[PDB]
Amino acid sequence: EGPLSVFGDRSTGEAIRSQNVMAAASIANIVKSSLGPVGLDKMLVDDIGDVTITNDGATILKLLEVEHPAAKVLCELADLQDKEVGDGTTSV
Amino acid sequence: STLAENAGLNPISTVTELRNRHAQGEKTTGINVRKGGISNILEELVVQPLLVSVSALTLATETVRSILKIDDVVNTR
Amino acid sequence: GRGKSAYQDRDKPAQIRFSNISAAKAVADAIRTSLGPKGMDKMIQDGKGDVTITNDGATILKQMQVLHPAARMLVELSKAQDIEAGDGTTSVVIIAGSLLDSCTKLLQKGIHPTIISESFQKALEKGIEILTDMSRPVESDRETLLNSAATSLNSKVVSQYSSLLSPMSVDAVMKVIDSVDLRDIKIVKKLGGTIDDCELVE
Amino acid sequence: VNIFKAGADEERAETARLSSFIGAIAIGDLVKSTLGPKGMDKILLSSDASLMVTNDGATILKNIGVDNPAAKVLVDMSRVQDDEVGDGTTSVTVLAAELLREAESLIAKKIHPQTIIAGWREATKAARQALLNSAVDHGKFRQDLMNIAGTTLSSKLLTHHKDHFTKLAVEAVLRLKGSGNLEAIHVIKKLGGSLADSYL
Amino acid sequence: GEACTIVLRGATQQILDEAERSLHDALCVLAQTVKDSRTVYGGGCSEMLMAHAVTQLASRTPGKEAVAMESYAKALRMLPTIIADNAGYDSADLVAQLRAAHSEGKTTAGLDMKEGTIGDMSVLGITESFQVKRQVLLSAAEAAEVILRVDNIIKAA
Amino acid sequence: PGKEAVAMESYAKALRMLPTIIADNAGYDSADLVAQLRAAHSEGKTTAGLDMKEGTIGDMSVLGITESFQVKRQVLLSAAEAAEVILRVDNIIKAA
Amino acid sequence: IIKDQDRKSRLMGLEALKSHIMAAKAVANTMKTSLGPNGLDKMMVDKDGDVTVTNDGATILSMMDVDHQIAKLMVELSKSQDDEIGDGTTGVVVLAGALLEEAEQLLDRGIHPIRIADGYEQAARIAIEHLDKISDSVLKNTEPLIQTAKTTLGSKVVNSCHRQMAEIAVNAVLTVADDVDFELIKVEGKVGGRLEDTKLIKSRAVTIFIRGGNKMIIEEAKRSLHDALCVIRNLIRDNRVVYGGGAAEISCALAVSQEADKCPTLEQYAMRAFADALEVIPMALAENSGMNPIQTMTEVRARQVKENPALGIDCLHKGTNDMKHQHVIETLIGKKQQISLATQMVRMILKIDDIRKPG
Amino acid sequence: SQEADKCPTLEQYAMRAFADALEVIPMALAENSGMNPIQTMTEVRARQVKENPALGIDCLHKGTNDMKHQHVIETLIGKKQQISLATQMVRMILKIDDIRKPG
Repeated sequence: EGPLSVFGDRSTGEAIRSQNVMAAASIANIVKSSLGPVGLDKMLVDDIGDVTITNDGATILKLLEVEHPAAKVLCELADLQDKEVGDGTTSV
Repeated sequence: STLAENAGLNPISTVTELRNRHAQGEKTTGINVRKGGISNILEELVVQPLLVSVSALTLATETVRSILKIDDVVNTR
Repeated sequence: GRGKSAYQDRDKPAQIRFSNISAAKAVADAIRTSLGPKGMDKMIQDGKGDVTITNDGATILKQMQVLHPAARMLVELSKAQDIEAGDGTTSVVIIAGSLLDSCTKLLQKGIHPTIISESFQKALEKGIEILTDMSRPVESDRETLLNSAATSLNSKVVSQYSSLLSPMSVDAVMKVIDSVDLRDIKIVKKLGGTIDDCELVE
Repeated sequence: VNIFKAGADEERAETARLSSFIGAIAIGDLVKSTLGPKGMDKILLSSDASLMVTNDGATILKNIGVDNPAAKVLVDMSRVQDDEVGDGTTSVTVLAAELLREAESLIAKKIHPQTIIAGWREATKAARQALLNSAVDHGKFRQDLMNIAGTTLSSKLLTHHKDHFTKLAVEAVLRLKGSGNLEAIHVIKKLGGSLADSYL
Repeated sequence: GEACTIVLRGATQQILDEAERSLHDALCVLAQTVKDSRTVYGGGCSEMLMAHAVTQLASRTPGKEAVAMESYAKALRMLPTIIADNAGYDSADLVAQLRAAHSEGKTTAGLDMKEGTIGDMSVLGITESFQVKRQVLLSAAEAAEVILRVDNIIKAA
Repeated sequence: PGKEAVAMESYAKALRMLPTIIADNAGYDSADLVAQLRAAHSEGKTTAGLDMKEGTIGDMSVLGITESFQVKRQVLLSAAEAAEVILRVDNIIKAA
Repeated sequence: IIKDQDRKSRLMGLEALKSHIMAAKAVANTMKTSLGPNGLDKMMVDKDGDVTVTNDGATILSMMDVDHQIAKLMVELSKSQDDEIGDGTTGVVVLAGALLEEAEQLLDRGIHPIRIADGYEQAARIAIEHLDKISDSVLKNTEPLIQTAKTTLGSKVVNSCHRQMAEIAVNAVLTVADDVDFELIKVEGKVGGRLEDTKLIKSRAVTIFIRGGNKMIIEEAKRSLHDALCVIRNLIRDNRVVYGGGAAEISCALAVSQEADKCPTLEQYAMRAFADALEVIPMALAENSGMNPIQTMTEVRARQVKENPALGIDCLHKGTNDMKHQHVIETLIGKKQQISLATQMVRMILKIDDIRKPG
Repeated sequence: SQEADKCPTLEQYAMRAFADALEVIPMALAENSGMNPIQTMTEVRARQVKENPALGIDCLHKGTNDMKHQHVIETLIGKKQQISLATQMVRMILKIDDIRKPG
C-alpha cells in the first residue's frame, strides 16, 4: 500500500514513544536552568530577528520553534501552568 | 489477548486463564481489564447486544473470503 | 515480453495472496492498539493540516489515505460495522487480520484457497449459532431499553447526564418503530444552557 | 540500412508467433479462474476509479486496456461468445490459449504451423460431429430446462438462489417459446430486498 | 400471456446489475434451447470424450498431423482439469479418474465439484445447452488458427 | 487410473524414443517416423519396424531383422527398477 | 575533415553493397513466409490502430513503414506486380531477394556487380524464352477462360463461389474484347444478399455488382475478381500459359545451368547462380506447406526430368505432382513479368554504392 | 489435547502443540506414500475416533484401514522409548540459549 505518500509523518512502536521522551527531555532541560533566584535567562531570537531574553519557561516555549507534536505538549503545560498560577512553569 | 494486552496483563497467560474459568464458570466468564484477572462479566455490568457480535464475525469473515478468491490483480494503467 | 501494458502490475496466485494478507494485517495491527476502554488515540493530520485525533477504528481508516486496494477492504468493515452496530468497529478489523494470519499458514502448507474459504464459512455458521444460543434473551419494555442506553453512554462525557440521555434515546426510538430507522431521529446540537436541559421534540 | 523506421514492428517467422501465442495464452489463463461452475471474479479498476467486480470473462476482457494485438483477438472471441449465447465465454478464451501453447510446443519440435492446423481442423470437426451423434434429444421439457438454467446461474453471486431464478427463466421462456423472442421478456432491476423476493 | 416483466430486487445496486445481467444471458441461452432440443453433458465429460476420440484419430494418422491432433485432444482435457483446481480437488487424480471412468461410463461420466469425485451427469441433473458447446468447438478452435497463422506482427510507425 | 496412468503413459512415450533416435541418426525426420511407425504398427501388427537404409517403416520379419529376447527383457527390467531407486533419493552428499 | 555537412550518409563500395544485399534480402524473406497456398498471413498495425491481416505482399509492403531506399524498390515491384497481372505479388518479392542471396556470393569471388548483371540478364531472357516453348496456347473459348478465372479465385474469400465469379469475369472481358481493354469493365460492390447474387450489368462496358456479408468479405471477393479479370485479360492478349506449382522454375533453373555451361566467361557462374535462385520459389512452396524444402525440391527435380517440366510441387498433397493435370496454371505474362521486375530491379541495387540517408 | 484443556495454565498451549507434533508421524506416512498428508489425516482422525485408535494409515492401499487386521503391529517399547528419547534431547537443546565455541 501507499497510505500517506511523500511528506508524511507517522511513528509507531517503540520508535515513537521513545522519540516523545527525548522530545520532552531536550525541551525540559532547556528551561530547567531558568528556575530559582539565580535563573539563567535565555535569548530567544525568532526568524524576524527579534531578540527576546526571558526567564519564564512559558514565554520560552511560546517563542521556541517546535516541530515535534509531543514536545508541543510541554508548551501547553507551560501554558496551563502560566494561566493558573504563573511561576513553577518550568517545574511542570 | 489484546484486552489484557492494552491493560498490562499478560495476554497469553490471561487468555488460557480465561479459557479454563470459561469451562468451569459460565459463558459470562470474561476478563475484567480493571481487576487483573478473570471474573463474571454478567455481574460486572458489561453486556453488548448479540447483533454487534453476530455481524462482526460475518463482516470480516466474508471479506477474508472475498480477497482470498482473487487469484489475480491486473488492471492495466 | 510485451503482453502487458507499459507500467502494469500482474500478481500471480501465490504472489497476490501474500500482498493482500500483508496490507490488511498491517492495517489491523495499526488500529489494534486503540481497542478497549484504555485504547490509544491517533492524531490523523492529513495534508491540509486538520488533525483528527480519534480512537475509533472507522474514523481512523476513513481519514487515512489508502493506496492499496486489499487494505481498503478493512476500511469497508469498519464503516459497515459502525453502521450495523456502532461500537466494536475496531474488532471486525483485528479479527479479520487474524483470520488471514492463521489461514496463510495453511496456504504455505498445501491447502487450496477455496477449501479454506469454505471451511471458515462453515465455522462462521457454527460461531453465530453458539454465541446467540447462549445470549441472554431480553424483552417494548422501557426497562431493558434504558440498560442499552445507559451502559452505552458511560465512559464518555455524556455519562454526566446519561440518566437523561438514555430516556430520550428510548423515546426517540420507541416512536420511530414502524427495524428502527435512524433517519427518522433527527439530531440537532444547539448552544445554550446545558446538556441537562436537552429535549426530544416529537 | 533499415527497411522499417526506428519505430516499426514486424516480428517474423517464429519470433512473431512465439510472441503472439504467449500474449493470447497469458490472457486466456487470466480469466481461466472463472471457468464453468464456481470461480474467482476479478475486481477490475481502470484509471478513473471505476471498480467493477465481475465473474464473466467478456466483461473482464472489455474493461482491461489490452495493447497486445493477438490478445484483442481473444476479446473478440469473448465478445462474440457473449453476444450469441452468454455463458462459456470463459471456456472459449481459455481453450484458445492452451491450443496456442500446445501449438508452439510442436513448432519447437520442428512442425510447420499449417501442418498442425490441418490436424486441428480434422479433430475439431471430428469433435463436433461427434457431440451431435453422442448427445441426447431430451425434450419443452421443463425438467431439463431447469438443469440448463441452474447450471448457468451457479458460479455466480446468484448461486445462493439459482433455484429460485431457475424457475423464473424457464417459465419466462416457456411462455414465449416457439420463436424464442427475448425482446419480449422485460427485466426490472430494483434495488432493495434480497434476490429471493424477485417475481415474474 | 405473450409477455413477462420480471421485476428483480437485490441488496445493493451492484448486485442488481449482475442479477439483471445474469438474467439477460440466462434468457439468451434458453433461446438457444428453444431452437434446439439437444443437450450435451458437463463435468468436462463432453471434452473428455473428444480428448479420447481425437486421440484415437491422432494414432491411425501418420505424419506430424498425429502430433497436432494429439496436442489438440490434450488441450481439451483442460476444461475438467481446471474445473477441479478451481474446486480445490487435485486435477491429476481427476484427469485419470475421469478419463478411465469415461471409457467405461460412456459420455455420462462427468466431474462433480460438490463431491470432489466423478459421477453421472444425466442422473445428477447436470445438462447444458448444445448450442453453448457447439459454439465453443467452432469459435475457439478455428480462432486459434488465425493467431497461429499470423507469424508476423508488422506495422507502420 | 490415478497418477499411475500418466506414469505408465509417460513410460510408453519414453520407449518410443528408441526408434525416434534411430531415425534421427539417419537424417530422416523422427516426428514423421513416430507417426508413420506408430500408425503403421496398429495395422501391420508387431511386424512393423523402422528401416533406416530405406528411410521408411518396413517389415522386421521380412527383412530378417530380429533381436534376442534376453536383450530387450534385460533392458526394460534394468533401467526401470534402477531408475525407481534413483527417484527414491532426494538428498545426496557428493563433491563440490 | 568535415568535407560534407553531417546530414547525408555515404557508404563506400562494399559498405553500401552489403547494406542493400541484407536489407532487400531481409524484406524478401518476409514475404516468403506468406508464399503458396499454406501462406502465413501477416498483421500490419499502423500508427493509427487499424489491424491489417493479409497475405498478398503488395498489401503488406504498402502498410509496412519503409524508409530504407532499397526496400522502397521492393515495394514498387510487388505494387507494379499487382497493377499489371496481380496474382503472385509475393513471388517477385521473394524471387528478387533470392537473386541477391546468389549475387552476393559472386561478389565475394570478387565478381564486380555490373558484370553480375550479365548472366542474370542473359539467363533471364532465355528463361522467359524457355517459357514461350513450354507454354500452352489455348484458343472465345468459354471453357479455358472460366477455368483460369477459377484458378485465380481459389484460396480466397471468393473460392466458395468462384464458379459464378469466373462466369461474370469471362463475359465482362469477352464483351469488351473489341483487342480487349480493362478500362471498359467497371466494378461495384454492395451490401445485401450473398456472393451468389453477383451479376453482370450490360457490351463494351460491364458493371460488376458484388453482394456480400460484411464489408471486408466483399473486399476480398472484389480483390480476387480483380485479379481474375487481369489473368483472363492476359491470356486473351497472349495465347501463352504455363503451370505454376514450381514446375516452370524447375525447368528454367535446369536449362539456365546447362546454357551456363555452353557459355564461357564469368557470365557462367552468374547464370548458374541465377538458376539456383530459380529454386527458392519451389523450395519456398514446400516450406510454407510443411514438407522439407530440401527433400521435396530434389524429389521434384528428379521427377521433373522423368515427366518433363510439367510436374511441380503439390502443396496440398504433400509431394510431387503434375500441375497441368492438377489444373494449376497461370498466365504467361505473369511469369514473363515476374522475372523482369524482380531482376531489373536487382540490377539497380548493384548499380548503387552510395546512399545519402535522410533520417 | 483434551488433557491440555482439563489443565489450563500456559502448559495448556504446550500440550496442544505437543499433540500437533504427534500428528506428524502419520501426516508424514501419507506424505511419503504419495497421498495428500492433509486430506489423509482428514479420513484418519475421523475414521479413528469412530472405530477406536485400532485404525491407522495404510500406505499400501492409500487411505484408512484397521491396522490390527493389516497385521501392522509394533512393540510398545518402540513407540514408548521413541517419545522419550526425542523428548529428552529436544528438551536439552531448549535449555541451550548460548554456546561459546572457540578455535
